[PDB]
Amino acid sequence: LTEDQKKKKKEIMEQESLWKNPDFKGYNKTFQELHQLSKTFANNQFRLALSNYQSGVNTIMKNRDWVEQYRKEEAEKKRLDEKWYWQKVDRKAREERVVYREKMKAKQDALNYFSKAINHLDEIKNPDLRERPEFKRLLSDVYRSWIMAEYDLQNLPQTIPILELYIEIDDNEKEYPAHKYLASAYSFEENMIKKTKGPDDMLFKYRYKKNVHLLRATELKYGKDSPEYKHIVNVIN
Amino acid sequence: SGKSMADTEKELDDNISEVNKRLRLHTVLFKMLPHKTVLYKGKPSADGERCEAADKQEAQDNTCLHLEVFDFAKFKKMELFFEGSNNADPDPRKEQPRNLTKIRTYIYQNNFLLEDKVISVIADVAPNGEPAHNDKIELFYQHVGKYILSNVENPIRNNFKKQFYFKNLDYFDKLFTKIFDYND
Repeated sequence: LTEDQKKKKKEIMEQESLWKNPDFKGYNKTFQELHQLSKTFANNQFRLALSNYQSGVNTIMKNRDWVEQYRKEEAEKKRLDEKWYWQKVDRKAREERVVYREKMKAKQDALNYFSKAINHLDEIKNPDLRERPEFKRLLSDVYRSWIMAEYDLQNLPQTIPILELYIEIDDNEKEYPAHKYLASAYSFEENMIKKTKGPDDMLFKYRYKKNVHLLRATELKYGKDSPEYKHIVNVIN
Repeated sequence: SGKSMADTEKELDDNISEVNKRLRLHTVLFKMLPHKTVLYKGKPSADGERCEAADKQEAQDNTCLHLEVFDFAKFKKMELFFEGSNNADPDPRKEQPRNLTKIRTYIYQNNFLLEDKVISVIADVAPNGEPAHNDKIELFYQHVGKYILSNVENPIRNNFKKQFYFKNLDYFDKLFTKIFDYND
């Protein structure tokens, strides 16, 4: 591979890791770095924004532990009134509904914390402070976790304004997952217009934006004038 | 503080460099549109800051690309001036990049404000040199007076490349790319 192809391969893997579903090793790495950045930044509103962001991610981590424990406790129950196939499926559907409703509440609490993290960053008014790598790192982490929290629950239309705000920050526009999620969420919205028989202007708006971010994600991962880039361009043209 | 300002300037210098490295590739269009985009082939002319469209658009001796962007009036213009002649081979799929001698851009509509003034013209006289080429970027200011980007305080200098120049370099690289892909 060339120096650009090797660099690109390395970067796509780092970006896929960046958007990895949360776990304990990523949590530890993320917050230890954010606290070191907070000490460098020495800004009380950034400190508060981080305290809230961490509380939001903690809500998510608490839920992941709850879901495993809940499913475990249910698995260990004896079901005496489960003689029929429809009884087994019904009980399964009831389990999934309880899990989804609890995940929905955890998402709502996590987004209230993320909203507070943003409201504190909003209080940093000095343009020299809003341009801080520390400011941009935290703001990117808040939006990324916010996008993922909604994405997991299939709340794709809600991810669009946050993905858009995300890609405007510190070259995030060059991230392949960011364009993949935008393209998928736009695709969902296009399908909503087709299913609900909505207006043509919105059909084409959503289709257009899907194709822009589909092609851009392709360009970023495979490169300009790659068999894959040429293919997507030829489908669009 | 000033540390972050320094890092921001460096990232912006590199972003304008990476796109200028892509813009130098549009030589592939000399031997060769998306809606509201008009491309002309030509040569550097007059005082060396402007591009004169060819009578023969397909001519092998064109060393400048002039691209006009319209929307709903003319909104933007870019002139890519290249160092060196084109390859003799008539097939654009075989053509190689040429370092840019200059990039000249104009903003007519959707004007950006830098400290409340419009920089309507940007003249980059070393687009493929060291990324840190602020002294090679002339700024023509309207409230058009000539300023040098390297003499701009810094946020200001950062806002110039973040809000005006990088974005125009990227917009035009994308338009030149669309034209190339559509005819390639």
